[PDB]
Amino acid sequence: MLKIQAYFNETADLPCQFANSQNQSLSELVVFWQDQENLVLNEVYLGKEKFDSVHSKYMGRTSFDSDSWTLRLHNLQIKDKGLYQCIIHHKKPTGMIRIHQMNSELSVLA
Amino acid sequence: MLKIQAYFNETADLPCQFANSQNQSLSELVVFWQDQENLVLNEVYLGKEKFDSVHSKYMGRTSFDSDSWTLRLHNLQIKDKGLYQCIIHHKKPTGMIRIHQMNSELSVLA
Repeated sequence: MLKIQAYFNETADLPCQFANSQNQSLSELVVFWQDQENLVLNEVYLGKEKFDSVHSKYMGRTSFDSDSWTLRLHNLQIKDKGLYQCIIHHKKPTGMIRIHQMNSELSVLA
Repeated sequence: MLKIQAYFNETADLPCQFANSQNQSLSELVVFWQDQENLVLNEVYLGKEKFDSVHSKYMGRTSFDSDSWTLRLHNLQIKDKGLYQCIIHHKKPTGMIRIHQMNSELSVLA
């Protein structure tokens, strides 16, 4: 578990650290970022940013870099502290299978 | 390694994260904060801030929180990005013994 210390009103950059050794198209992956309550901050559904699974309280607050595989959460509040998870799935004909995950613990200092 | 993400012209909190399970006093300890070149930002020697070993580069720029045993590095510059170490020693009749270390990576963003 990676630990990140960030600051109130500023930003957190959370990473997935994914090597794509499996080596496939982002159009073949479902990537999302989940909080400790399993609510979704951000989803990249087969290469397309999606807001269908995103909790309304996270709307507008995040940005996913498809280069670094990193999520930026902006305008941090004390409440934003806790465990975050990056989960990466391969899309199959009938479902999807988890192929990677990375957890970060965030502190938000005053 | 704690990842600290803080901003230009702001202040970074460089923590020791030391439980102090033996309820020891600063007055029997020597605490150093050093950078990746092993240069010293500040020293608390048996409870007293001491600048004998502090590099010119850090003079005037630090403050110690004797409540949480954290050093704050003020008015951050991009140059300030890097590795930092809190190192706690217990003073012996001759010399001192290392009893705790906490390493942190500072990023400075804009």
